[PDB]
Amino acid sequence: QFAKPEDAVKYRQSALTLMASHFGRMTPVVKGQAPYDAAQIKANVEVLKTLSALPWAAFGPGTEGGDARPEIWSDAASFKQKQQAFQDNIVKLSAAADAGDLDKLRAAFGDVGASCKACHDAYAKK
Amino acid sequence: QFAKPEDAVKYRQSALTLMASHFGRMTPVVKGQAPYDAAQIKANVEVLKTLSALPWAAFGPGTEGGDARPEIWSDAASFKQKQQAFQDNIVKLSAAADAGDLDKLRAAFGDVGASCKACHDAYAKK
Ligand code: HEC
Ligand code: HEC
Repeated sequence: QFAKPEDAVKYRQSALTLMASHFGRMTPVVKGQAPYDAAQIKANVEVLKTLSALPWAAFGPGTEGGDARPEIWSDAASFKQKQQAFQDNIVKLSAAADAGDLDKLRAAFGDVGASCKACHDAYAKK
Repeated sequence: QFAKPEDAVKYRQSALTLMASHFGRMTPVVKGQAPYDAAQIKANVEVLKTLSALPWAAFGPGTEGGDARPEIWSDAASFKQKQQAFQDNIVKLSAAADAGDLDKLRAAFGDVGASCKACHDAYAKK
């Protein structure tokens, strides 16, 4: 869907910005600093689910640019493992949200965050 | 979810960028320049549905900035009519996609596009 590599870069950066907001806005809730409304969180995690599937198709070959490290492309398999594993942590977060299980939500939220950082430390430029 | 108005601006711009890509990538399909795969289009319009609900909550009072015209805030009701009407055009597009009805998809796509432009001509800076 991208006319030039720059369009893929802009798309993925925008998608990642939106995940970050839908993930990070729950921090006060998981810390207990803001109240826990199970329905609110269920709905927000559904949005996050949708968004978390979107970036990867915008790292399609030849789309070097942005702050993407080149290693995304020279080992397609390891990067794919990374994103698929991240998405499966999102599945655990969805399960916790759908169950209205706060304890499970806290644990899943931490594991998701660790997954974000694991990818950045291998694949995003400093 | 925004610490400063700039964060709302960045969110909405990113959300709008993603809609634009999920909307515009269907142009070749509705023109017949690319093939019509009903399942592909159904799935893409579901993504567009999700995305098309997101920008509006990031124009929450005091978030002047970006290329948003000030009139978004001085008449909350007219802007709301605009976004809600846009979202209902998205509903028609979803119905057409879910039905696998190409003719309906073409018509709905044009009406969605007109709705985007109607909002821009009142509420986005040139
Ligand atoms: C690899 C499998 C990743 C996972 C999982 C997550 N992110 Fe990431 N992110 C990744 C790359 C390669 C990049 C650079 C993209 C580019 O081309 O520049 C990024 C970038 C971001 C950004 C900045 C986006 C921008 O505006 O430029 C943010 C805010 C971000 N990532 C957030 C984020 C969060 C919160 C994640 C887990 C919920 C997450 N990312 C996962 C690679 C990967
Ligand atoms: C009002 C109800 C709108 C409707 C419907 C659509 N858009 Fe729009 N758009 C609107 C505003 C007020 C702005 C400015 C936002 C800001 O603070 O700068 C925009 C902007 C965009 C952009 C640019 C985003 C960026 O990267 O800065 C794009 C690509 C865009 N809009 C696309 C777009 C499409 C394709 C729409 C219909 C499918 C659509 N918008 C509807 C207001 C409104």
